[PDB]
Amino acid sequence: LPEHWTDMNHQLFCMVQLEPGQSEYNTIKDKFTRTCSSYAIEKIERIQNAFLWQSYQVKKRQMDIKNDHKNNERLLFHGTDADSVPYVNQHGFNRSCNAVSYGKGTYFAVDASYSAKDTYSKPDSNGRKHMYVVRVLTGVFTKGRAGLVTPPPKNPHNPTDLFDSVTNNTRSPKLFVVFFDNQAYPEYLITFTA
Amino acid sequence: LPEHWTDMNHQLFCMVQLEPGQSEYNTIKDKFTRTCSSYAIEKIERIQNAFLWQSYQVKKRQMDIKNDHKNNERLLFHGTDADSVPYVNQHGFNRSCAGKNAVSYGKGTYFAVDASYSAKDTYSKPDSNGRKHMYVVRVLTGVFTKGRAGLVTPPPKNPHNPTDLFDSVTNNTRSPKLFVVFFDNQAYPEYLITFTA
Ligand SMILES: O=c1[nH]c2sccc2c2cc(OCc3ccccc3)ccc12
Repeated sequence: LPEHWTDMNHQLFCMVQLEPGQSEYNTIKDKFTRTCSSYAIEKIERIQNAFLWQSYQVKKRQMDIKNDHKNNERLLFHGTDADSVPYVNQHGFNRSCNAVSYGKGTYFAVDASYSAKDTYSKPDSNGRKHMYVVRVLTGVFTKGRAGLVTPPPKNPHNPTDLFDSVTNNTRSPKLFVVFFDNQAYPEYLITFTA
Repeated sequence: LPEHWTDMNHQLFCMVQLEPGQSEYNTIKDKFTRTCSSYAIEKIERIQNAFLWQSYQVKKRQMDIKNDHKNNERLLFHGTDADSVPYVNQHGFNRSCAGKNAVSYGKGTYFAVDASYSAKDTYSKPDSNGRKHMYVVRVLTGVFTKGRAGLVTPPPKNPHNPTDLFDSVTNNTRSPKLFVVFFDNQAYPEYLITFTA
């Protein structure tokens, strides 16, 4: 379990509210304010989910072997409604749970501004919006299309050797879709208002 | 990786043909023939998939920690069409690819207690050469309840704690004959049985 996690008194799940003005809070706030400087941040929480982390780190080590090194990880955004936050904190992102034009997977945005749309980060009865900062194993990617249930093969002659993720645009991606459970770790939860 | 496996010389995947007369072949043949005595086995292959094994064993250790000294794993059957065998061997069981079962207890991957269920042509579709295909699968059934057709995840154990889930669902808790799982890496395809009429 990572150094920068704080002690969990022998528990396997906790949400840790970050201290404003310290290096970690500042780093996550800056990633958000790059595109959402007009929004008000109420708090940022570190998600310490030992089991999700374990499963994710196994998939990362596999993808690092499969892709023969390569930086396979990106930090992306995911807006969610308040009613889904408890499920995501405990279980992560589930493709079985908006437009799915690039495939039937879980969608992650490059820009917080995209995830900040009310269609994704639905304001709750108090006006509070929720967005995750997510470690995503995007790996080697290709353009997606409607109706994919997995990424396409890297070569149709070997139909089981797949891309890791798909995107809207390979040259200048703004969203990524992953189709498997172990490929996204929700690292921080931002609670904010318009 | 398990010490019983063949040396794969740094490779991540192999199918190993078992020999009749070995305990390993004979136990699977007996488990199959208990309910499929009218069919004949062509061959039994051990599936050695390092990455699927690693991810499955992590989920088993997690369920063993979470559950109270429960036997979380059952050895179950899953009938497949020939076209799906290469994908399952490499990538396991994807709920997003699953057919609607004739009796639905949820939108997940189905596994049978009895080989006779998986041996139905609806599940183990005979290929162009009359070969039928069935996996023998380690499944993390964990703590289970009777399923229902609307489910896309297992139900909560307690309605006032919606995130604390059953591990799987079944058709009948007192006499389970099928299990449904809703997550990746909850089922490891261990053997492939090729068989004919
Ligand atoms: O942050 C997100 N949260 C959620 S919750 C349910 C969906 C999303 C989501 C979807 C996103 O792309 C969708 C799309 C598809 C085709 C063309 C343009 C856009 C992008 C981001 C999100």
